[PDB]
Amino acid sequence: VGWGGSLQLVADMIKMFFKEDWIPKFSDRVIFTLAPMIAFTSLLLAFAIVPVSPGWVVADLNIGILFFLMMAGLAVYAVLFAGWSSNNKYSLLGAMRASAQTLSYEVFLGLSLMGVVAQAGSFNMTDIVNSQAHVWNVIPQFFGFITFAIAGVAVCHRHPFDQPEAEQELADGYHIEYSGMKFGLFFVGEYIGIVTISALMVTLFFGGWQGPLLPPFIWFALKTAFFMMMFILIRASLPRPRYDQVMSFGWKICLPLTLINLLVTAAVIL
Amino acid sequence: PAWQTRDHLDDPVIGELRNRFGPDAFTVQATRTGVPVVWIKREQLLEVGDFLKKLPKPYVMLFDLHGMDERLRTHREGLPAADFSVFYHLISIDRNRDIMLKVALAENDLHVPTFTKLFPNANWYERETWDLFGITFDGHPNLRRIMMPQTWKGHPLRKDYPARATEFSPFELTKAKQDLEMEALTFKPEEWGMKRGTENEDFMFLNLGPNHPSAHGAFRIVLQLDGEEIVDCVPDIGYHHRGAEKMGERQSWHSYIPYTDRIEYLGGCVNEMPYVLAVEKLAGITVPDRVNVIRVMLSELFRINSHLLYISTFIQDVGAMTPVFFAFTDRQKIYDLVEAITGFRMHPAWFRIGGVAHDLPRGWDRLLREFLDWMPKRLASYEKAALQNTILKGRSQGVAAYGAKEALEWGTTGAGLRATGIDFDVRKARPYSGYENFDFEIPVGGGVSDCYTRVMLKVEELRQSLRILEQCLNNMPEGPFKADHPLTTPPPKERTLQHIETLITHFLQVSWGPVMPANESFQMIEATKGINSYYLTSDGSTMSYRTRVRTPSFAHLQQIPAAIRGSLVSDLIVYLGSIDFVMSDVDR
Amino acid sequence: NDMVNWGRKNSIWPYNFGLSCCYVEMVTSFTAVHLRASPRQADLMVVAGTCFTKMAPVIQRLYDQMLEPKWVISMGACANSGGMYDIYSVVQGVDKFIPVDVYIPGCPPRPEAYMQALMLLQESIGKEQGVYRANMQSERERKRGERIAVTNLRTPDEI
Amino acid sequence: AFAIFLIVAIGLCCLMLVGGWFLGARLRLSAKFYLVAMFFVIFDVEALYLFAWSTSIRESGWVGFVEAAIFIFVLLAGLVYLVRIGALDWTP
Ligand code: SF4
Repeated sequence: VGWGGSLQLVADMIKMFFKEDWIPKFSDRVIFTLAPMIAFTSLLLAFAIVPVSPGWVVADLNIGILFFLMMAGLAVYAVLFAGWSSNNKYSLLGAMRASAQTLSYEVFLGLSLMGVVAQAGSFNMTDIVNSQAHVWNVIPQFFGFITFAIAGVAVCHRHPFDQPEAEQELADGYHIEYSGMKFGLFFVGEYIGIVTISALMVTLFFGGWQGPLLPPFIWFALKTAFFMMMFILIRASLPRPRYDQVMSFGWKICLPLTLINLLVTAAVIL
Repeated sequence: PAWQTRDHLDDPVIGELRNRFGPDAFTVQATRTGVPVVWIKREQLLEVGDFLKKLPKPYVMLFDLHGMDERLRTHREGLPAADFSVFYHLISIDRNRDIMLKVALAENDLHVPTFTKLFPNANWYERETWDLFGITFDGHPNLRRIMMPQTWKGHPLRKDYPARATEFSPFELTKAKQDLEMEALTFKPEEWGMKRGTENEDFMFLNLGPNHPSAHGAFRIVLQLDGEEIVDCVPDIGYHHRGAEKMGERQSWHSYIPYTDRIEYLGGCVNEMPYVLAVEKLAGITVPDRVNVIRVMLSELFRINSHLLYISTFIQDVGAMTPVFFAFTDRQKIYDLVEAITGFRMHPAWFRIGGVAHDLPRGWDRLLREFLDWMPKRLASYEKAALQNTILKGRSQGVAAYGAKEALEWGTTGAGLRATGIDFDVRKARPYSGYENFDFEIPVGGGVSDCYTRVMLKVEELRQSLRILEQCLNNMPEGPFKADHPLTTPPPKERTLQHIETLITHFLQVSWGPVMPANESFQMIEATKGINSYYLTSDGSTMSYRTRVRTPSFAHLQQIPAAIRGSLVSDLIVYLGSIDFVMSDVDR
Repeated sequence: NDMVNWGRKNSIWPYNFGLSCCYVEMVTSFTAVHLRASPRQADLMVVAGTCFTKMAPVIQRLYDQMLEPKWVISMGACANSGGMYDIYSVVQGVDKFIPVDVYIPGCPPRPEAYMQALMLLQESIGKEQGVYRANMQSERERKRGERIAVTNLRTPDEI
Repeated sequence: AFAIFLIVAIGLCCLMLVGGWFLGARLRLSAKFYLVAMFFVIFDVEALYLFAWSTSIRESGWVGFVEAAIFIFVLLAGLVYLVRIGALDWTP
């Protein structure tokens, strides 16, 4: 039998290939094709800002954070052009409510990231990864860390659990009218999304490239693997939250939390 | 004996009806149903029913309404000359009595005034009578076919209609193309009931057919929407028709027993109990005590399993499903005991006419004792987990509530009717299968029937069932597992293997079938859902002449439109989950 | 290379069409093996339950919806044939109008039978409905010498 | 560089899509109430000032924290206003 956990995703990707494609009648064609890559290429190029090595850095640009926020904002268009391209009021309203909770829960990540980039004081990721040399930026900002976790798992990562189903009747999940390779494009997109959120968490909150007694790139890789396993553990443990409870614990609870977080870091930094 | 054929002419209701109407019109039949069967020409039906409805102790609930063919009965001593008949079984709860009324009809004038005005739950029953037979009920609001499709020609419960599919043409797809054209042209003519509202922007027609889980089968409930309100809900049932009633006519008394197991998938031996009791009532067999205690054990085990499934599904659909999935593991242990006794996890087919298939294996007591000592702590953990919870409790109060009158008119029995103040179980009012030698209580909801009261009552019934099961473990008597009577089918097998007369009895009983003399029996029990009954008529042959299975789920699914009118779709789905309806039971 | 064949053997997506009865054992199996299965995304349809004449067009539309590689498992005696219900209102098997690949007798089958259905269907999917000249071997014929060599069984008076 | 990686990504997208092709009116009460998203459209513009703020705070000092507290206090007053009027509540 297959001994590797990743081999299942490999077989899934192989399976999605070479599947006959049917044309949908009474549907738009340009957005039916373009909506997958707005979800895929966005988090693919979100991988372009990781400091995997000082000598093998994929991009030595001065700003990577703003690019990440630009991808976070862009991601909604995939669910929206998918909703309009569904051309079925059921699926359209399902993608409208999914994009609703998406835009609702995408607010927090920028303001939560302001704390760490303020105690870091720079946008070049070499400065952040060199800042966590002796003390990591996780001890004071517990609330910011959990807020960034919730925001990262809330962007169409299935934690809301309203993507393939709908609590409200008269409407249906928007993953029904896609049955070709686009469904595999969605899965691979959320896969690169979760691994990139984990990588950004380790290299921006914790200390990347430390190397206490072993080479630091495998130290980063193993820490990323442990946080991957913990993310999967809590994703599985996390039960489906109905739409209402998600709306209740959205703008009410974490906007004040991040605002007092900025107040605390600004008061203690000087 | 409790099986001898009585007329019940001395009964007070017969003398009150004799005083009011004097002589004539009434022919008091002699039967083994336990109730008084009276024939009343169709021109007096409504007067008699109205008088009975207002009598100083009234017959508040119409238990059953259906028809009989009656054309091929050679033994017809005392009955009026009939080519068709329609029977109406009524029940007085304050009298704990029943009455059966039979209207005779001729083949040219199959017409009787509709009875729905007095009891609304008869409406679908009369529609069913139009579908399966050809009696037209004048005054019916929407007299369309409720079981077969709308183009199905023929009335399948007539004896001139060939029963088996082999006599018709196979699925050659001649009709698949026409059904495809019909489904593609999905339009509403407004003939699906009154449909007073017009098809425009004001009213939206939505099939709303739940194919998601916990739906208890795929069905459609056409819904008229206005302001996201339930303007009118019309169920489209009959998808799961298995022809059990027609199947009962072409099977022997012994070989029908497997078909009983599939009226309710969760019932098992509960579904077998009324059939074997009715057949033994036709045979005039009094069973030993051990048969009674064994039957009580199997029926309380299956009732416990069904109640645990209802509790689990209720906590899962409107609440947190993480802890209660352990009840699935507990249900698995109940299965190892059933297949330890009967042989197979579901559909045991273990009850026989006069007894059971085998004796209990010698290690039954230790397993039952281990289940009885282990279970109470888990049951009290669920009791705290369900009585004390607040979120669904707060949500599940006053949600589509009804009272005693509302339950009575809609024929609703079971936890629904026990949730009101009427203390009425059939296991206490009409003891059967030796329940009268046990000490147990009937929980009651007070005066308000809702979903919380129903689940609390189901938990209390599970506790009473566990007390019955320990009393069965501690007071299981000794002796045979089969009655000693020539109509006990089959004979004890070790006697069959050695003795010639027992071998001959077994030969003719399993090959041609047992010959039951021509009479009519009727038994009702408390089932896993509501009250389930069997009305059997034999014409003296080795097969049933008429088998009627009254299932409460038909009434429970008929009841939804009266209460949900004025609610949201979410309340509809919650009610559908709450109500104890299974498609197999509704469509038999 | 046959990499595509490895792809199709390794992973399959099941569409659960269990009906009123016979689905509690299928759920028993599914909660051990596994909200992922979705309409218009699956290539495997496990038809279970009694295929009624009234709702058969629904099964034909769901059969049409799936992709080019179509597999069908009939489970239960009620779905392989008419089963015990040889009656006017039941069509005598789902194989009358859709092709079927694997047949799983029983009433209801066991969860282990569902497991063995996945094993025989990955075995069939791994030889390229194609016989490949290998499917003439039958479970009636393959384990025949296994079943005939059984002599003694436990007496039924014990637990 | 970044341009080479972008060319690689768009080439992979072209390769997968080309390979896939070769291989072969009235809503009434429904929807509406997107005003949470309008609240986001305005709040992202509010938080863009904090996005520009987060780069330089050590040289800002005490008046900076003071007027940032005033800013987020005004935002909090607006939020509790929207809550108490019933704008921010359960939504379809
Ligand atoms: S095979 Fe048995 S359990 Fe399954 S649907 Fe048929 S009768 Fe019911």
